[PDB]
Amino acid sequence: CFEPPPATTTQTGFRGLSMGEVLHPATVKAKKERDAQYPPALAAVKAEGPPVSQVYKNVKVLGNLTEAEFLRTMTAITEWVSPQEGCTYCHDENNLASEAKYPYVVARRMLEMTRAINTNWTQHVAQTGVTCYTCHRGTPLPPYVRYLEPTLPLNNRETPTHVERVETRSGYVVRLAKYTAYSALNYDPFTMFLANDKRQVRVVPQTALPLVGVSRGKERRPLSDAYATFALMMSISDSLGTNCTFCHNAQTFESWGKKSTPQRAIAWWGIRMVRDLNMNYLAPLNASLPASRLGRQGEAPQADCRTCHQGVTKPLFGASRLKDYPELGPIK
Amino acid sequence: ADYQTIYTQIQARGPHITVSGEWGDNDRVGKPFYSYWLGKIGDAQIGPIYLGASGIAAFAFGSTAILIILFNMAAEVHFDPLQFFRQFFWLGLYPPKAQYGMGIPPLHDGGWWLMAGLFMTLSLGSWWIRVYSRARALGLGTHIAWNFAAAIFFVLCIGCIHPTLVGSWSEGVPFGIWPHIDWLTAFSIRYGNFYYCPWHGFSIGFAYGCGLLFAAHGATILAVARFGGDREIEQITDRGTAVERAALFWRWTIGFNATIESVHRWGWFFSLMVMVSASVGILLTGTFVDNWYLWCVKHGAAPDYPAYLPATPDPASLPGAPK
Amino acid sequence: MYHGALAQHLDIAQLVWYAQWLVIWTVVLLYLRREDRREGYPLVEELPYPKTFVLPHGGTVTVPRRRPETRELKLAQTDGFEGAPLQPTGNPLVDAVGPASYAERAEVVDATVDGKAKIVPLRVATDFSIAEGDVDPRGLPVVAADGVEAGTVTDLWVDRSEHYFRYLELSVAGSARTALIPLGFCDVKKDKIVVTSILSEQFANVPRLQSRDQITLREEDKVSAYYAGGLLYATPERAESLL
Amino acid sequence: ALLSFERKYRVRGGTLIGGDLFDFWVGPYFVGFFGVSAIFFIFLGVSLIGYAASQGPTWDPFAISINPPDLKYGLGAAPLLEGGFWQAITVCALGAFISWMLREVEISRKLGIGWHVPLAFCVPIFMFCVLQVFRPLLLGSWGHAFPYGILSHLDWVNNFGYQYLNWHYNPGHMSSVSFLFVNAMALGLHGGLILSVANPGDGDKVKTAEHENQYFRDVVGYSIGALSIHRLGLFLASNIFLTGAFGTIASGPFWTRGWPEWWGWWLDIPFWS
Ligand code: BCB
Ligand code: BCB
Ligand code: BCB
Ligand SMILES: C/C=C1\c2cc3[nH]c4c(c3C)C(=O)[C@H](C(=O)OC)c4c3nc(cc4[nH]c(cc(n2)[C@@H]1C)c(C(C)=O)c4C)[C@@H](C)[C@@H]3CCC(=O)OC/C=C(\C)CCC[C@H](C)CCC[C@H](C)CCCC(C)C
Ligand SMILES: CC(C)=CCC/C(C)=C/CC/C(C)=C/CC/C(C)=C/CC/C(C)=C/CC/C(C)=C/CC/C(C)=C/CC1=C(C)C(=O)c2ccccc2C1=O
Ligand code: HEC
Ligand code: HEC
Ligand code: HEC
Ligand code: HEC
Ligand SMILES: [Fe+2]
Repeated sequence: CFEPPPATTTQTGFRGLSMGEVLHPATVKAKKERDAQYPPALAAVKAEGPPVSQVYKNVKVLGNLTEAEFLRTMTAITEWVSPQEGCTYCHDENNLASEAKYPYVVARRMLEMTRAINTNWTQHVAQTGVTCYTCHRGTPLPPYVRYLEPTLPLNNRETPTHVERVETRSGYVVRLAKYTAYSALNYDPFTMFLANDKRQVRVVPQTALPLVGVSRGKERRPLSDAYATFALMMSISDSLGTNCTFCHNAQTFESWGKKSTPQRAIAWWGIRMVRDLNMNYLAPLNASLPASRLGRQGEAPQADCRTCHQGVTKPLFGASRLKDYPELGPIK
Repeated sequence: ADYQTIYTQIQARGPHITVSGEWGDNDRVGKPFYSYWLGKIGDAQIGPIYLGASGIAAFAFGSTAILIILFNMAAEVHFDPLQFFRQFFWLGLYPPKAQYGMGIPPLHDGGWWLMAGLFMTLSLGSWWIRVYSRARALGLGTHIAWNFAAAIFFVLCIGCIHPTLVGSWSEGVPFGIWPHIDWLTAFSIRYGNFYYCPWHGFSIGFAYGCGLLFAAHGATILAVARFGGDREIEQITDRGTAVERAALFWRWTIGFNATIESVHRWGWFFSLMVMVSASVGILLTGTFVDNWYLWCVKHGAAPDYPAYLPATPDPASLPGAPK
Repeated sequence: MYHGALAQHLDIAQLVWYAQWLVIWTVVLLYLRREDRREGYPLVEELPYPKTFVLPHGGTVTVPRRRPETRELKLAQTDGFEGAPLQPTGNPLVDAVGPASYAERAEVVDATVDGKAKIVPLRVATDFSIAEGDVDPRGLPVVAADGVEAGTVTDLWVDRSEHYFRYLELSVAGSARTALIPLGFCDVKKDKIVVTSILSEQFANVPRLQSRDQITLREEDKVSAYYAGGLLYATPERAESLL
Repeated sequence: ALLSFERKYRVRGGTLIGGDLFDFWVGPYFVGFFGVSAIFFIFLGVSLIGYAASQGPTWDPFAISINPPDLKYGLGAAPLLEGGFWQAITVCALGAFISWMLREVEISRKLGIGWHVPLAFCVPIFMFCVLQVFRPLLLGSWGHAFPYGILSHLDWVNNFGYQYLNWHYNPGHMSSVSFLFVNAMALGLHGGLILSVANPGDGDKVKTAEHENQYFRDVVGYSIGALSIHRLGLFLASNIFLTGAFGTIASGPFWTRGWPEWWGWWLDIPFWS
């Protein structure tokens, strides 16, 4: 029912606006130990040697790396994605140049995706960047993924009840609710706003008065749009383990400048980056994945803000392996 | 320290009194009873109630609405009774999500809502005829009914008048516990922070005043209960030391005072105005004002604070940034 | 072009804002505050046209009241200051001044809807009774501020209009008379009645009633006021500061 | 200078401290010691607001705001300009409030009436201490208190709310808000009933206490009674804050998450999960 004091509070607005984070120190810690599990960077290796495009047979992405650097990349990959299963999870045990198992072809596209994130999205990921670990956390299937309908629990390493299961229609509202910070908001903000770029998040007018020609009748955006945008924000808030005042001055949610924080602009690239991963990298993987991984509409698992952030404003508290593994990005 | 104003020490029990109305004395139903515990902090007599055509009507249309709302709620949890008890607060019956202008929306997308809303209006319309008629019958003024009508008017404002004026049913309030509460934020955000609508401000100031006035008034009567202050009708027609000490309490405290009749006019007004202010603010929203915050920024009202964190440009304006 | 914008730099919402402020202050200053001046006006030592109340049981009454007699008030000036307090000349309880003051109410009995006497004892109210579970005070001793037994409860007086007990009738011991007291001044116990408002000796001087089985509005005030006057006038200590 | 019935009640005594020295009237107002300590705390309160307002960018009463310090100052004294003024104003406000409350006790004793109004005035004062003193004490800084502006204090309430995502789901709030609604509903009824009995219209006779009862018996099948409603009205008003205070003071010191999630305790019970 309740959480014992003290609380940990910061300030993001002008004194006396009640803007800032509210954190429970023990929870902040329960996350910190879980994000610390991050495997340390494998010791740097011999730079000299022939490229693996010549050395090996079936290298379509990492060809400009020397063999010594190439196997270090593979080991690192193995730590982050399938450390229980070892190399054999993607590879034919006898033939390492064969594409028999699907995690191989999927991993090459993942390799291409991870390099895209670090290279074409520094507006969001900055110098921290991402690795295979940011999402996977040591399992082939990342803990937090999204289908074209809400599913439970949010952590797919946990067993759902019959009610929590997607076949059971009677838990739909609850499935919906837990994705929107326990609200009754009757909108799936993932499939609406993050699954593609078809919808517009902003709903507030930027004029004091109603503009003629869009203010009456069928010319109007339905009020539902306001509900749905709110839904997305509850989801964004719960995903990063924060609140509205981290990015907005509630006085006016619509206004930038002094009324917004730098984090809001970073969040703005977040929406663009998530959309890009879903449309161009993640959703097309449905053809390459077996049905047991797919959703009820034949879709592949896609990512949201939680996938990387997992309850934290910085994924893994700004832990980076960018310099240590340069082959994963940026690419000049 | 008067214990009578905390609770009735010794209770009286007498025969039941029946004031005769000009009609419908036959329409009283039920044998009254007495609760010892209730009679400690109120009057012990419970019942009887009056029936009448306007009473039944409100119960008929009110039940029909309710049965519709409950049915669509039960529907929402695929008719699972355990999942009905559990998820009830989150369940609702919604206005259309899709825009159909003013045209009657599909039963699956707001039709059942509009029909449940019509029967609620009929129920509300009926009960008012009962609050009004029961006053005329007993030779009383219609003060209660006009305060009730103001409250009905506000409900009609947010229920059907505003959706009509802006031309979208989607704007109306969902039926449900959390759902109707969720509308409040949807509505505020869409029209740019209700804190900057002046009529919200007025409405709050009257609601806040209603707290003040009733706290103050109630405490005043209790303070003079020893002189029979609670017998207000005969204190108006024949001034007693009770309302003298009451009037002087305020005149020495705040410098001006009311009479025992007029403080019920101060409270009747302040109550009515909560709803009138509220009604006007809604009526102006969507029709004539689109963003109350920017409406305040225009007429130079909105306060300004310096930047704690650095001024953040809208990234959708930066060169070569996506849509 | 916008909806609601008018000439110059003026919009509809701006106009209704003013009309709102005017409506309020109209009613506040020109109505509600005039209704406040129907009692105790005009001042002594912007008026409304007098209001006539057509009474439930015959007759009419116009407010404010003007009594064909002004009652002499036994109070002396403390200082020459305009708003200086007044110090009692005689015995402030029997004179009835300050917290002991009574309003000049009509010397008529309060009436029930059908026309019977509203405030009556239980000896008349034969269809009235004390609820099972409650303490029947009839016969318990009445103990005052000094801890002295001042009398014995003899009857209760019930408000027949609301079915609510309003007075306790007690005999004042050794003084062969009865006195009424508001239940507000009575801490009802199982074994006794505690009355802290007045001392044991003062009970003899409680205002007497003209008739044994009924009480006028003015009498109801005289009695009620008496005990409340005691809250300041019982001992000489009850007037001075506490610290 | 006096009401036609005022002279008799203007007697000396009733004072808590001061005796004869403070016991007098200035116009209709009663003074006493607590009136002296009031006017002092008010005068010192308004004189400092204006000194901070002159140093501010504006003099437009809607925009003006005297804000508390940043969170780094904690429970220590802040620079007068950078939050110090706010701290000085609080002491004055509280000094004037309590003074005003006790002054009403002096007036009640003299009038020989109960101390119900000054007792009912405490509940507002308590809610003011909840927001300005007790909660900032539980969170570590005075920077958590609301600013003294006409429109700016709304902006504080706004942000405070959204810090917990949807404050409507706050169970202390729901309780508080319901009382606000029912007490404004109740007042309209009590005001409306009394007026209807005394002002029946046309040439109709004034009605009785039995008429009052029969009306609410007819309409809602129950009547509370003449005294009872004034007790209920104090209870209904007093519970806007008395319950609300619990939903305010839990937000932060006793609960950090969003308020909707708190209803997880209900939703997440294993046997219907
Ligand atoms: C958590 C809750 C907060 C809150 C949320 C709130 C909201 C949402 C809204 C208000 C509004 C208002 N609030 Mg605020 N409030 C106010 C006063 C005000 C008024 C400016 C205004 C009208 C309310 C009203 O009529 O009440 C009833 C009292 C009546 C009718 C008696 C008359 C009082 C008089 C109008 C008050 C004037 C105060 C002046 C600033 C003068 C100050 C003294 C000077 C001389 C130093 C005071 C004095 C305090 C204190 C001391 O704590 C306070 C605390 C809070 N308000 C809490 C911090 N308030 C309304 C507004 O529109 O503000 C712009 C409004 O919409
Ligand atoms: C993000 C959330 C915001 C918001 C959104 C909001 C909206 C959208 C609207 C308000 C409105 C109002 N807000 Mg507000 N608000 C208020 C208080 C208020 C009220 C004074 C006022 C009118 C509401 C009312 O009294 O209806 C209670 C009374 C009602 C609903 C009448 C009921 C009577 C009815 C005839 C009886 C029906 C009952 C039947 C028996 C039921 C039977 C039906 C069956 C069939 C199911 C306070 C005190 C605060 C503070 C302290 O912050 C605040 C902040 C906010 N509000 C936030 C800024 N508010 C209203 C307003 O004034 O707008 C201009 C309004 O429309
Ligand atoms: C985003 C905004 C949310 C929000 C944020 C919010 C917060 C953070 C808090 C509240 C609180 C409250 N909210 Mg609100 N809220 C409310 C209503 C309420 C109140 C019932 C309740 C308590 C107000 C209070 O403490 O006053 C305080 C007023 C005081 C103490 C008055 C001070 C009196 C002073 C001693 C006298 C003043 C003296 C003057 C200087 C004298 C003037 C002199 C002149 C005449 C010359 C409604 C009806 C709604 C609707 C309809 O939506 C709503 C929505 C919201 N609230 C939004 C969801 N609300 C409070 C609560 O209880 O939370 C559970 C609270 O802490
Ligand atoms: C159930 C509880 C309810 C309730 C109850 C009762 N209410 C009472 C009594 C009862 C019983 C009386 O005894 C007493 C009184 O006699 O009234 C006629 C009183 C009073 N309730 C007032 C205001 C009031 N009630 C509010 C709320 C409720 N009341 C709730 C709802 C609100 C809200 C909510 O906004 C307000 C503004 C004053 C008029 C009066 C004392 C002023 C004072 O003590 O004078 C002396 C003080 C001054 C004249 C000014 C002080 C200047 C200081 C030093 C500097 C100012 C700083 C300040 C903090 C600036 C902030 C403003 C900013 C946010 C914008
Ligand atoms: C000149 C000078 C410095 C003198 C020194 C003496 C001195 C200490 C003076 C005090 C100075 C100060 C600070 C004065 C300001 C006084 C104040 C606080 C005024 C605020 C008044 C306000 C706005 C109140 C809002 C409440 C409100 C709606 C009131 C209007 C309705 C009224 C009059 C309610 C009072 C009232 C109530 C509540 C009853 O129940 C009742 C029952 C039976 C009979 C009469 C009454 C009655 O008059
Ligand atoms: C899935 C996530 C993989 C795991 C775990 C490991 N490897 Fe891998 N392998 C994978 C890909 C996507 C590729 C091609 C990369 C590209 O840029 O196209 C490879 C390739 C190799 C090779 C080269 C074989 C050849 O083409 O001739 C070698 C030698 C290799 N991988 C080794 C290796 C080892 C030793 C691993 C365990 C520690 C390991 N890989 C893990 C996909 C995945
Ligand atoms: C930062 C990480 C944010 C937090 C925390 C919240 N929101 Fe937000 N919001 C954010 C961005 C980047 C955007 C713009 C999205 C775009 O693609 O343009 C928004 C937008 C809104 C809006 C709409 C404003 C408009 O221009 O119309 C609203 C009304 C809004 N946000 C509200 C809101 C609420 C209530 C939040 C708490 C749950 C919240 N936001 C959190 C970034 C961030
Ligand atoms: C993984 C690929 C990510 C996804 C999906 C999203 N974000 Fe993210 N974000 C990511 C990294 C590696 C970082 C750290 C960069 C840094 O500044 O150190 C961030 C950072 C943010 C921040 C700023 C945090 C702060 O300044 O303290 C915000 C506000 C943020 N991210 C929001 C956000 C949102 C709203 C997203 C969904 C639309 C989202 N991120 C997705 C990596 C990833
Ligand atoms: C977050 C976004 C990332 C990042 C940074 C990487 N991957 Fe992936 N991954 C992600 C999703 C949403 C999915 C679909 C769900 C699934 O199929 O598990 C995947 C999938 C894979 C798989 C297939 C696992 C399986 O189902 O058998 C593999 C083998 C894989 N990803 C590997 C991988 C590598 C090597 C990465 C770094 C270069 C990498 N991922 C990054 C989400 C994300
Ligand atoms: Fe009253």
